[PDB]
Amino acid sequence: EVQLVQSGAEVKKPGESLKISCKGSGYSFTNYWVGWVRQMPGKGLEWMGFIDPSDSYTNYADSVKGRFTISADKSISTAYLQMNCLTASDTAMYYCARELYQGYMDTFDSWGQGTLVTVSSGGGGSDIVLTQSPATLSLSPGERATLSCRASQSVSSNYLAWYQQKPGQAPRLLIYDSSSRATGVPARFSGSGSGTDFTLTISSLEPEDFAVYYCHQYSDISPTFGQGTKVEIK
Amino acid sequence: EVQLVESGGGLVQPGGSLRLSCAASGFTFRNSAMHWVRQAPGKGLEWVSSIWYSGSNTYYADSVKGRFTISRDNSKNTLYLQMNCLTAEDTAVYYCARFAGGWGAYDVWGQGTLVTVSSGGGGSDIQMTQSPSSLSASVGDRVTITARASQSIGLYLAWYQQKPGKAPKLLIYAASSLQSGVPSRFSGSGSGTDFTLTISSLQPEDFATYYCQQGNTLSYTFGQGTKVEIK
Amino acid sequence: SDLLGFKIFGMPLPLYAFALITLLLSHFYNALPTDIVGGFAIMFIIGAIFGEIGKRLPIFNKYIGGAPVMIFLVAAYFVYAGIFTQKEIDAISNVMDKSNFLNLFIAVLITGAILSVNRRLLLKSLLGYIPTILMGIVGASIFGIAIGLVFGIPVDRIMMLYVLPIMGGGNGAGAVPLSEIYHSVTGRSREEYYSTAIAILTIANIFAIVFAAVLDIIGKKHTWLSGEGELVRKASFKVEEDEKTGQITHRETAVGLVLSTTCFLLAYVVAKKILPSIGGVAIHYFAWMVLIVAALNASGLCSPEIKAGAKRLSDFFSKQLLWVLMVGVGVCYTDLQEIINAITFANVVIAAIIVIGAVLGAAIGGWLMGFFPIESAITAGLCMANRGGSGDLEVLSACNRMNLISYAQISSRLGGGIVLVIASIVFGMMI
Amino acid sequence: SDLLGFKIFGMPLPLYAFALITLLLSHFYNALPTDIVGGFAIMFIIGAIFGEIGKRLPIFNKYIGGAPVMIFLVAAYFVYAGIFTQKEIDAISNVMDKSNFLNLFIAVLITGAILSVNRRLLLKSLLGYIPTILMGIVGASIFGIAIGLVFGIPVDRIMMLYVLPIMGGGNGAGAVPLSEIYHSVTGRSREEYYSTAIAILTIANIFAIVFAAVLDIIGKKHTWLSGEGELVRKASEKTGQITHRETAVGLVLSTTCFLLAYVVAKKILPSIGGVAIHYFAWMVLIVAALNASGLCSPEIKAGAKRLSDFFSKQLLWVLMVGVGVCYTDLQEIINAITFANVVIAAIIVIGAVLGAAIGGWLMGFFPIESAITAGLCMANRGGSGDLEVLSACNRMNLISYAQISSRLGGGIVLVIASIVFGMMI
Amino acid sequence: KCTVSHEVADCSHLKLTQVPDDLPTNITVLNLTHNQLRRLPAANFTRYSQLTSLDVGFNTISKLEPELCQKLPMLKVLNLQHNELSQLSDKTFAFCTNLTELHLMSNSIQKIKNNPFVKQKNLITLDLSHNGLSSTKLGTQVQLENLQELLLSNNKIQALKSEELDIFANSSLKKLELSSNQIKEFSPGCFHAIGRLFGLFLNNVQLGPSLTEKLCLELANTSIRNLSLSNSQLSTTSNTTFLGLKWTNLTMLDLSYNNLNVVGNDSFAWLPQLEYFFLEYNNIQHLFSHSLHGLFNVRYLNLKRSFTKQSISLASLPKIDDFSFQWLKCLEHLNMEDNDIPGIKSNMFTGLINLKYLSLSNSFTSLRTLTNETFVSLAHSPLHILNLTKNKISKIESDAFSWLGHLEVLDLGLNEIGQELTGQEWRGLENIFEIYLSYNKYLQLTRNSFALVPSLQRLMLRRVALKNVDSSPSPFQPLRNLTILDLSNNNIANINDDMLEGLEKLEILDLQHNNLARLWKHANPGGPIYFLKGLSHLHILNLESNGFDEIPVEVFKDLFELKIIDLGLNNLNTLPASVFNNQVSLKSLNLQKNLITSVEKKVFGPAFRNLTELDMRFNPFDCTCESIAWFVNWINETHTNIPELSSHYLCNTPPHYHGFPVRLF
Ligand SMILES: *[C@@H]1O[C@H](CO)[C@@H](O[C@@H]2O[C@H](CO)[C@@H](O)[C@H](O)[C@H]2NC(C)=O)[C@H](O)[C@H]1NC(C)=O
Ligand SMILES: *[C@@H]1O[C@H](CO)[C@@H](O)[C@H](O)[C@H]1NC(C)=O
Ligand SMILES: *[C@@H]1O[C@H](CO)[C@@H](O)[C@H](O)[C@H]1NC(C)=O
Repeated sequence: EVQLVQSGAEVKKPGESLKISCKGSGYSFTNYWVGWVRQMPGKGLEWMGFIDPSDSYTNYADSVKGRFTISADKSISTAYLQMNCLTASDTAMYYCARELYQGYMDTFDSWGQGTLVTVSSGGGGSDIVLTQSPATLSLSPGERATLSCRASQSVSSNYLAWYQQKPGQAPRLLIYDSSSRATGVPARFSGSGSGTDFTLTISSLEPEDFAVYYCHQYSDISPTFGQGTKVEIK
Repeated sequence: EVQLVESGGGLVQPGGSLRLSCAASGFTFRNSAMHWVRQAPGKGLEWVSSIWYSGSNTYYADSVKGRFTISRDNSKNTLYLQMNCLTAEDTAVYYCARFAGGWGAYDVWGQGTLVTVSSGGGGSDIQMTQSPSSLSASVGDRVTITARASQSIGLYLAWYQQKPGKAPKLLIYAASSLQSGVPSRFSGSGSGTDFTLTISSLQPEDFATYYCQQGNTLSYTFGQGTKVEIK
Repeated sequence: SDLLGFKIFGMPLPLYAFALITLLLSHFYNALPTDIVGGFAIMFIIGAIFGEIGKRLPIFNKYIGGAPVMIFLVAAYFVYAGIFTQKEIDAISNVMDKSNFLNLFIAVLITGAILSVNRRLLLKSLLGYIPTILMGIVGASIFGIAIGLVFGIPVDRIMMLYVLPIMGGGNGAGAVPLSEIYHSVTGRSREEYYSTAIAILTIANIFAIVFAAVLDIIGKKHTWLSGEGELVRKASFKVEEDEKTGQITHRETAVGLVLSTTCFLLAYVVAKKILPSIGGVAIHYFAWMVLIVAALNASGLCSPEIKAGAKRLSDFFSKQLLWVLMVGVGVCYTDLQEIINAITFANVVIAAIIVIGAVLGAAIGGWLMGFFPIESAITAGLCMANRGGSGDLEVLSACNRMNLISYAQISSRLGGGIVLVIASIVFGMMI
Repeated sequence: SDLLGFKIFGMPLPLYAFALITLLLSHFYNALPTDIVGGFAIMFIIGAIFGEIGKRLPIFNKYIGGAPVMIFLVAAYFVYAGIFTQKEIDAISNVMDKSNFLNLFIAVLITGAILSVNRRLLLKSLLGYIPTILMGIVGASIFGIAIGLVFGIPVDRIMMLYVLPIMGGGNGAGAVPLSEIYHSVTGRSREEYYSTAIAILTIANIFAIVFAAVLDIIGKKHTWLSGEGELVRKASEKTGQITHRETAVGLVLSTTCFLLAYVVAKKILPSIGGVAIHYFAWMVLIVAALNASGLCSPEIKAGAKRLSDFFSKQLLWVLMVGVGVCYTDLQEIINAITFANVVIAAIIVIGAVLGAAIGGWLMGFFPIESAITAGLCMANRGGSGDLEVLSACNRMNLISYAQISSRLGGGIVLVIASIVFGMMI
Repeated sequence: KCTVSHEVADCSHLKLTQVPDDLPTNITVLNLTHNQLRRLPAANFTRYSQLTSLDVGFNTISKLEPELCQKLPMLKVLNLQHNELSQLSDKTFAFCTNLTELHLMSNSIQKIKNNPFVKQKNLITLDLSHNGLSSTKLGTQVQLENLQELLLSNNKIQALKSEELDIFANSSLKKLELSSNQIKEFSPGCFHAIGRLFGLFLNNVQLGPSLTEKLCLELANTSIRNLSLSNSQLSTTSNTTFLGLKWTNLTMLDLSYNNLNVVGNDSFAWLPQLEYFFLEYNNIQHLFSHSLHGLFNVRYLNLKRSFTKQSISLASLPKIDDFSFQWLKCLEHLNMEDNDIPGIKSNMFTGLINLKYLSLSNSFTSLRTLTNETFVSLAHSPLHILNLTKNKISKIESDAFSWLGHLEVLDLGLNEIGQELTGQEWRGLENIFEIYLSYNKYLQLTRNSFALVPSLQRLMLRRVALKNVDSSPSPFQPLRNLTILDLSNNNIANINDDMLEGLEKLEILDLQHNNLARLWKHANPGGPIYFLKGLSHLHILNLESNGFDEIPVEVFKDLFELKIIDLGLNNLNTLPASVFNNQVSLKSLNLQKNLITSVEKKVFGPAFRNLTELDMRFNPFDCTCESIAWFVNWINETHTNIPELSSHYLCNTPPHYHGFPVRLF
């Protein structure tokens, strides 16, 4: 005859608040503890904690503490579970269960219906993707490099740039437009290409030219770097 | 010369907030668009957010949308980035840069600061491993499942049955081998480390997945799944 | 019909309508090249519209300053209220900090100003006239500091922001270079200096005109203290001026650019490498420019035609391209709050004391060296504390004296650089 | 004269030595500001001496352009051997490319040239101009295939590697788009093509300069050929005093029109069709329309002309230094030189010259004045090539037609290439 | 196949048919179990012939050599179990008179000889079982005077005859047993004829009330002291059952597993003195008030599982009238485990005086709450130990233990208790030492909780779910002589500093499986919580499995006497330097399954001075010379015991040394 009823399922994007209510009737509700169990999709069960409605004493598992709270109100015969930072990978089925508890020889659990919470990341994409090509190029002092970069769509008005980053340092600008040069750069670097294909050549390598180079585009409101290719000596 | 120096925090818990600041000295900080750029260890660069002068327009990368706030204060030549409810996988070095439009993309860079997210380990966790991961049989067959515990738990064990769609909602043994009133033809036994569940003869309804928990510590620990009796 | 025929920047109204619709279209579609060609268009249009309003106003034009002051106020207000798109702010700052148009402008003005003075006048002036100017500056400085101690203002503030900007050449050449030197030597912000100097300069301009008439009345009441519009006494002049050719082809104007840039290069090299610090102090390269150009005039290498060549070029920059420069000055320098915060009774009375101190110093210095005192004040302390060459036709017209225009020109043009050198020295010495 | 009365750029020698000393000091101490004010001095001072030398050589004054050519070659040679320091190159680049002084120069010349023409004769002379360049293209192609057959090179390779890049607009337009079309259609490698084209076109540009220099004396020998002025055979209000203000208004117009053209060609009407319009083609039409509107007084029209002359006669030698330093890499010319390339690239241009001259004579234009404008301004390298070519033959009044022949011809050439890549293979 | 020599000879499971002959002579003990022998090689044994012990097990021998006994006269004990011989002559035992013990198990000896045992007199114990016989005859005349123990289990004797037992008249059997031997009739006077029989053991023999009463008559005026009888189907008794037994002096009895049903009044009135009495595994439904009248001298009574199982359908309700115990005036030990008594009446234990120990584990089917007078009947006896586990008690009222004055041990664990300790529930206690409360539901602690029991010495609270434990005045404060405290498994969250203050006699503490990781973390507001100070006597400390990851150095400042400390199952990685300095005498350590990577001598400086045992079995070691060198060198050069050193100690951090035994550098 004992019953447990929970609120209906729902879906929220990464957000800061959610409340699930567990309502039960058919017994005193002031003499039995209430516990919470979570089951991830196609996985085993997990325990979080329990509360005593009589005087609101609460005990938690170590993991869930600091991001969840449990409270209940006698007058309505209800218990509440609250999430303070909803996030990804927290999508799972949630249960509330009454527990007929003593030391030994009893019925340790008697469950309820269950609620579903889904945390959708939200639509994204719509971003020009950049792909480097000669990853981990290996050369000897005295020869050319000829890196490459290729884009998903047509970058408008030739908005592209190349940097280098020696280890443990901030990057440095080399070719701010598709063809121009920064002030300090020497006269061997040069880039070209337009549309969806681009290049970058080094005429004659030097001992101080060994680092990782990137590929940066800034046409729209959504900048997007590429991965880096590495230039080291055999 | 032109210099941008930034300073902030590190080693935050998986839930919390933080604030970063950077100062500019060598140029006209006002009248310049500014950007935040981060780099995870051993990874490529990634954009974060940007702001005009006067804070007129603000845009965020999709990944950090809704949890980050950017603002500036001209009179002190200072730029802030506000992070709320930080989570994991945001550990990276963070840079502040100046965007100069057509005449140079990213001319001036900072040094960078490091932020890491905490990740502790579980405490009281007596581990329990079920034995047969899956079992398929026919009507009128006798089956046997096994449960093994890390340390000795004396006579404090129980089994549950979960239908494919509904809640488990069915304990079957109060203590080791004591039925909960309703079901029949079930049996169990064992003591100390190992325990055993056996069914005399299957029935059409007894096709689900089972479970086992322990009760020797107030931090209860359920079993890692259990044999899925099928067919 | 004022609707058709009224001229804006030398253009009929319908033409300017076409010139403005282009700017509006560019603002709407957000398309703008960021370089010289993109910058000049949107500076020319805005300056042209907002200078005419300023000039054609009853009380503003004659007293406050008129066309230039309005432009750099309106542009600063546009920046403050956030009207400009980001691309326009970039396109305006680019031609002012990366292409470095400001240095070219300042160099051309300095060269054109100093290279035009006649050689004989310059040589003769080193004996009798320059010392009066120096004594005037000295006399004004002590009055300024004395009145400053009354109001509780420290010395390094009075000597650096109050007495130097007054005795310059206005904001065109004499208030921007001062700010550049102040930012270079000391190293703090430059918005503050320009913002708080422009107000005091414009305030003192008024008291100059006011005191002109008072000096005239005093010269009427008493007799020996005055001359009859004659600077020197007991002297005779027999010099016959040489004649320029009278035709100035474009070639001479082009020659004007070559000299202007070259002197800048030489000054930059010498200041950075050869003589970084003659004493404990270090000299900014603008002072070296002034000295080098003066020496070039003294040597006499330049022909009489080329001298007049650089004067025509300096009048093309200072009459037409000024309204372009003021927009950039407003965007990159002005801080609107400082101007408001700097208007008070104390700032008025201090500026009114400094001018009288200058007049007294110049008058007492003139009498030691021949000239009549009362006409050695108008041309040494009043004609010098002005908005440069704009107010010289005003001060002299306030009195009934026009024969001293040559001396007024010498004062403004040549003292425009003396104060620059003194400023470098003082900025180095004090801090 | 006298050894002290000789004038260099209108300056006496004792004064010029003063600037030479400054230049040498700046070079040796290695101190230089990297912006406009430190870039004009270098270019002025070098150009003055090397343009005064180039007008006094015995054989180099008549057959080849005296001042404008020698400076152009000498600057490139200097950058080749590394005589220039890093900072001097970095400042010349700042003056010439980043701040785009070249665009300002071109805009000023165009504005000064169009406004001064009578409104009635604009389109009548233009309607016949277009078929001339089409005739020139065929004239070039015939000689190209003939010389390729003589050398035995297959015709497809000739039309894909030699003729089209030579006839193209230039590096900015006519080098990259050809690479894109070729790679997209034939699916072969892209980077290799852009390497050979960028050398073939410069090799053709040099010969274009020299041939354009020869035509002047050729026309001098036979008077009935050259018109020395307007290229139309059939053609063969007063202004008050002009003060400074009408000179500055002419500079305001030249930078408003360019902005309008840029806005139109970037956002409003990008392409009529397969033709993509460069933002100088619009400017000519916009200024022509402005002239037809009659909005401008007769004094403004005369004022713009004087500014045009000032830019065209004093600040010319300044430009050549930058053009040589930035837009000419002698390294690739040396590395990619060979006998066959020189022969074929010297035959193609003369073929184009003959074709364009004949086509011009069919429709009554002056032959010499029509071969310079169409066929030579077509073969060279874009705007810079146009400036060098027109300066060598001392005809700067025709800058209006050169931009037409360059930009519109480039668009037509891209269309032709799009057809022919598929058609021949 | 060699035999080890340790002054004894072991030959087991060698399945060899012939005795080894290479055994050293001077040994005196041989073991020949799990082996097969055919005949006696007197020669091989004569080589030694000094053995005083000799056992052959699971060996089948058809016959025995008479000559080996003179060959080996030094033998004292012999075991013959599962031996095939079933008819032996005295001829073999002609020279075997020097034995003292002889075992003859599983021999199926159908019949005995005439005088096979007349020759020997020096043996003491002779057991014969698993044999088929029907008579007690073993010798023609009286002999074997020096035997005390005789065993005749698993045989088929039918009726006792006096003429059968006449041989042992000169001797007196200490204890005879005839279990598993179905017997029906007794000849009169048989027990008197044989002689004094102190101990008689009969088990698993069907007698019944009628035949047993006959047996009681036969035993009158006999020298018996220990009568054991079990599995005899003794359902019920009358007074006449033991009437004839009143003419002797017994001291012990046994009625286990007889399935007794009902006892009449005064049934045991014939036994004045009976020191011990077992009564278990029988089914009694009702006890009469005078059924236990007559038992004056009783010291030890057992009633484990000696009542009817409750059945609601049966409504059996095993019931005891009060005042039924008022006759046991000398009882010191009572037991009532595993019964179904409904409850405690008001006069159940009226009369007991010398009671000292009472166990009531799992005794009552329903005892929900304890009242003011629930133990009033026990006012007048010095009860020392009480046992109340497994009784599903639910709540205790105040003033419940006022009657028990001298009590000093109380066990309440393993029950169903949830309430708030007002402190008045310990009112009457005066000398209690230990209290067990583990395995219950929950308790609520207050300041005025244990103030009434300042003499306590032990307190077990294991898995109890304490509430309100962090009050400002420590609820443990009034106790001062406490030595042992346990708080394991409670999953406690927070603790105040002063919870242990004013305690100096604490010897053992235990806090495993609680959640205390947060407090010691430095980032905690208020700094680390130091709950360990002033403890100048600690010997054993346990903190296993709490989730620790950081240890402030100032925790073990006062631990001058630590001997054993455990920190396993935690998440320790890098403990700070110079933390164990004050530990003068440490003899053990435990850090298994932590996250330690590298070992340095600065932290383990004084720790490794002299250890008896160490355990660091599982860790992700970085076996590279920078730090592991000290450990590898120290291990080779030290004698501290490290079990499973070779196998479990492994490293994986150096990719090349991934899964490599760190033992070999
Ligand atoms: C046997 O023991 C019973 C145990 O109750 C005793 O019973 C009492 O004795 C009186 C004697 O007259 C009986 O009438 C009643 O059955 C009992 N009385 C009370 C007040 O309970 C008695 O010792 C024996 N039984 C009988 C029937 O005498
Ligand atoms: C006890 O009973 C035994 C029975 O044999 C008897 O010998 C003995 O004398 C009795 N003792 C007393 C003190 O009556
Ligand atoms: C004890 O047994 C006798 C018979 O020996 C009987 O007469 C008497 O009533 C019994 N006493 C009881 C049952 O109290």
